[PDB]
Amino acid sequence: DENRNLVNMQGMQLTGYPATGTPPTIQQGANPAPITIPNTLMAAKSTTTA
Amino acid sequence: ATAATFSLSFLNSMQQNTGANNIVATNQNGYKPGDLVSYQINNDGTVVGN
Amino acid sequence: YSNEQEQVLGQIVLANFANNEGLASQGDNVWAATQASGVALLGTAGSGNF
Repeated sequence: DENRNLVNMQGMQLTGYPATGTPPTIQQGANPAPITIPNTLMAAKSTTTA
Repeated sequence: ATAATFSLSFLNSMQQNTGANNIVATNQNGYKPGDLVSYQINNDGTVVGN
Repeated sequence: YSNEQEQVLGQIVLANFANNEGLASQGDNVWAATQASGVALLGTAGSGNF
């Protein structure tokens, strides 16, 4: 749609398991929420383990 | 707002090598407020408002 | 309007009732509220009982 949500042909939002964390992963028991595909850019990340 | 104290129960769990870890059931009895959408009469005899 | 702009001019209200089947007709395809029909109970078309 106009503000990046997966929406069917009439104006309702497809929902799923929300992704959180740094780095983001999927929590297999959370309460569902709409999905947004963001256009923001990835911030950098320092090295911790080689 | 006044914070609460609630009892959390991990009852009826298992550990029996079922592949990997996944939650199967979560529930509680708290809810945001709301107003009356619709009343209906079921066939057993009750009247229920959603 | 002609400058990449939107304005509002109003919003139509709807009117529920505590009780239908008590409204009377007075000629044209309209209904007049009566006693044993209730107060007006105006509202918006989006959510709630409407």
